[PDB]
Amino acid sequence: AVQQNKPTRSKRGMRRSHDALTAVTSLSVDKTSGEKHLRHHITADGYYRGRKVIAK
Amino acid sequence: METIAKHRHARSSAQKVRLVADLIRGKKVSQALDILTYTNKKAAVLVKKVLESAIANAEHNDGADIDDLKVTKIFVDEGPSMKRIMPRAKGRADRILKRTSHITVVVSDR
Amino acid sequence: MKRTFQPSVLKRNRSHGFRARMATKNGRQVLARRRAKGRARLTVSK
Amino acid sequence: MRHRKSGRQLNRNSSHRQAMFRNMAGSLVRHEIIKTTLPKAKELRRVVEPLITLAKTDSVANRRLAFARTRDNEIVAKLFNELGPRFASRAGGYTRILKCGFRAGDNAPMAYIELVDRSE
RNA sequence: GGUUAAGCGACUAAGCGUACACGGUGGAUGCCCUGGCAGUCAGAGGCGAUGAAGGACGUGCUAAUCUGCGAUAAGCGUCGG
RNA sequence: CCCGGCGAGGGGAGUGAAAAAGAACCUGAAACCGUGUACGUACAAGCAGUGGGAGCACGCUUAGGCGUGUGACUGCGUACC
RNA sequence: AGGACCGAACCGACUAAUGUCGAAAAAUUAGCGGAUGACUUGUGGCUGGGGGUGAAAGGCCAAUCAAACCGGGAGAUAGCU
RNA sequence: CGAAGGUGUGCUGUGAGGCAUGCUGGAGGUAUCAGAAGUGCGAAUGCUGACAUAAGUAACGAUAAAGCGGGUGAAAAGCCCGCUCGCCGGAAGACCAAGGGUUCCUGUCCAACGUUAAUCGGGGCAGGGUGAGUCGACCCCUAAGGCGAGGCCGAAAGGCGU
RNA sequence: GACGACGUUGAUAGGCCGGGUGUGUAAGCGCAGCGAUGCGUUGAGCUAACCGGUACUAAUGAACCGUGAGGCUUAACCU
Repeated sequence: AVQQNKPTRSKRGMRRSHDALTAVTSLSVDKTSGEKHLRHHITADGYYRGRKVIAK
Repeated sequence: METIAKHRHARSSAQKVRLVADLIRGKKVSQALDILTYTNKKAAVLVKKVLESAIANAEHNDGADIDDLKVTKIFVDEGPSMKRIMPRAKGRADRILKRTSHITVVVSDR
Repeated sequence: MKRTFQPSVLKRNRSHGFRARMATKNGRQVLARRRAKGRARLTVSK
Repeated sequence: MRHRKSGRQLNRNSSHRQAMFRNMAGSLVRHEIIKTTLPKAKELRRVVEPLITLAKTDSVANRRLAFARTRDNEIVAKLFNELGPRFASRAGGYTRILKCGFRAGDNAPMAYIELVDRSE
């Protein structure tokens, strides 16, 4: 539970070698509405494969 | 022509804003707005509210061009601390320091 | 737990009050040192 | 170790779990759409689809059966009285799940459950 | 010029190291004074029942606190500058 | 004036000798923290330096080669009080 | 009638758990001992450091007690780090 | 037409150091030779201020419990309403004394506080509200008990007491 | 985190019809009983994850990283 001899800022870096946020670059474009949602999701205006699905 | 926008004293820590403002290093703006609109975090609330304020400083003060407009440098740097006192058990306290951070967004056409 | 300061103003007044501490000569020196050490609140007042 | 089990626990005791899925399924058919998280959306489906299954072949006894499982006759009033000819032909599924997005409250995978036949 | 094999063989860098350029936090150094200590020189060497030292509560154009003052309350009269 | 939540914060403009003097305000070191460029680095172990040293990268002279950065690999080497 | 029995309140702390950088500088869940007495609680007083008080443990005297705490002797003294 | 200080740089001395100079800096510095000391720091589990590390780990404070729709709004698991669900009920209900002293309420705001966000709050800004011949005290009467005119007693204070 | 099965050229999941399984004579009517209840309907009814099928819903066109015949020298075979 304790540290006896403080690790350098070197090894503090290499522990942070894998924290990097996964990119969500894979956007989609609508079939018959042309707008952009996230893939397998709905827009801000209720479109999903060219349908007013939620009408909100 | 070059322009810079800064949010000073953003109420978080440096590694919390370093992680999403690592992806938008070396990007164009419209792919950066689209990688920050759908990153599910709090720093993506922070700097995406400021990264759009940087392109405002282009279209208004510097180069109105936004289509082919790059982001050159972005580096979140530390700020002050709100050193409150946290109570730990058995009578002893604990000097908490609520962290605070500064972010620059630098926008130009290299 | 039953912590030590279970307070009052009736215990407080007749012990550490003005006329209590400015009764005897050994009390009076405290009122004549809190003066000279320049304290605002002399002993207890509301 | 879960190997070939089913019915996710959703981090509540069984008594709490069953009583929520009542008052979501009561809430589901009254407003016809709900926003929930992804698993509750994914597992309100496995609970509600019995109801409109056991309400096409209308009987006297199945009224209490959708009252022993519901204890809400106003929801039972919408069943058997509109839902009958609404679902004669759908041999099977009645829910088109929609993946909406992300809860700005606490980063949940939000979603949308509906009955299929929608015109309002 | 092409072909099989044999030997040898960089640029890759998730991060990390070092030097420079860049700030970031930080508030040390130099500089500054109506702050304070030690004394020289005279003067005083007391205030107090024709109500003290030290306080409470009020007073203005005012919300507050400090200074002053006290139902005549940031002030009255009086003789001067 | 633009952007923002008619927030915070910030970029221009104007004052001013200067806003890398802006109310957290003269000067602003070090620890610590990042940005960029250059080099080394994923078969090598060990007080992390020193002696030697290829290549690469640069300021240059004067084109013969020094200076600075890094430093593969190698010889020794078990911190201070 | 009972310093009588059973058992809540109230009280006390027996056993185990948990906790023991605690939710707490002595607790929480499961039980346990009593429960009209030599009991329990509230409020207002009295006693005082070689002194109080004690169904006596050197226990208690503001989480500290084989002599409390504050200031003053006093910058004690230290052949000792 | 640039003092000290800071920050690099080329030179220089056997070392402690010195001298010249680029940038930053914006008003003070001090030769030669001598005089006096709060005169040179790595340690003392030294003091003080600041910043690392463990670590983005642990934990979020009782294992009474949520779920949905609507609205306000820039953004809503937590705020306001409605609809059910679940928990307390010799209490986790409602009044009072103690003790706290605006903590109650409307408008408004989210920097900070609330172990999170927050339009909400016992948070900040502003205003408002507490109305008694009978309720409690003050007031008339004593207990335990404290002072204590004369007095007794004691180096002095002061102790006991009518 | 990996490995595996599918993504409308679809049985990968949920639903659904049936079967299987488990519990036992559902409810509601009528009869017998002043009544509790017993009988008939009725080995009915209800049935988590099990097995066999059915696309009813959910598993989209893309977008994306990954490229553009693969260095030096010698030998042995192509001519």
